Amino acid sequence: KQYPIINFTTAGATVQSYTNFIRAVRGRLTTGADVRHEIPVLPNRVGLPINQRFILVELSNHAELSVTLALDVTNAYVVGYRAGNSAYFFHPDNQEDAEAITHLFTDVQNRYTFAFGGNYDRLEQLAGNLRENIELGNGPLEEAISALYYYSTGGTQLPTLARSFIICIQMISEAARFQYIEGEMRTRIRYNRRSAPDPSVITLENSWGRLSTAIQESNQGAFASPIQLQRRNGSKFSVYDVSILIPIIALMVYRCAP
Ligand SMILES: O=C(O)c1cc2c(s1)-c1ccc(F)cc1CC2
Repeated sequence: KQYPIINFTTAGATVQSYTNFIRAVRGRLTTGADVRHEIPVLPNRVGLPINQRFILVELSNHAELSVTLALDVTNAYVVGYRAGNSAYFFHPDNQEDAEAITHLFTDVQNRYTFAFGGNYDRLEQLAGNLRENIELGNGPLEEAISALYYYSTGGTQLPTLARSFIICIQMISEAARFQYIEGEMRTRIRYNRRSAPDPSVITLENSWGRLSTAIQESNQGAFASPIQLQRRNGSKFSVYDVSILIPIIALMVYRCAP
């Protein structure tokens, strides 16, 4: 009667508690995943029954405010959230996705669909800040949780809401998709620091869809054409094969193989 729920709190969070959380998120994302090959592939969108389509991530903080993000199991992305008696959804791209989200938070009194999508380019415009200048860490996540909650009371303006989504999406969705990004967050929690993501993180995020294609279309693990990534100092290199990415990318959006 309800989708799977994973709980996390910034209150007293540790390296261990955040590692447990991301491991549980990946576990729920991959109940229907294809795990026969080198890297897990998320369930195919087409033909996926609506009762397997979403998972819920319930966040709380030191103020004991709580919000619940809905994640699409087909791409691990945040499609909307619930705060109190209100639910808020990004603009869906097509009618089928708009129908699927009517199955979320079906008890709330107030449902709203934003005019805008939840992709980074749009959220950065709304926030007035690029990912490069938005700090990540337990502190930022705590503030993001309160901002998301108080959106429902009128206490949060849209630019701060957008910045809060950018923080949640990176620390949950992208940490679930990439062991590399989970490790970046782990280091921030470990040393109690808040800091913006370096170019290696931003380029991996921008590349997740392209990597998913390059990998699932590989022949004997070899890419058809290289894809370029960045080091933490911004220098660029190419990857040509699946194996080197096994430790880096934990989940892939389904893609067709010829
Ligand atoms: O800062 C550094 O020295 C490095 C940053 C990255 C490295 S190395 C890497 C190597 C091979 C891959 F398939 C993927 C990545 C992710 C980004």
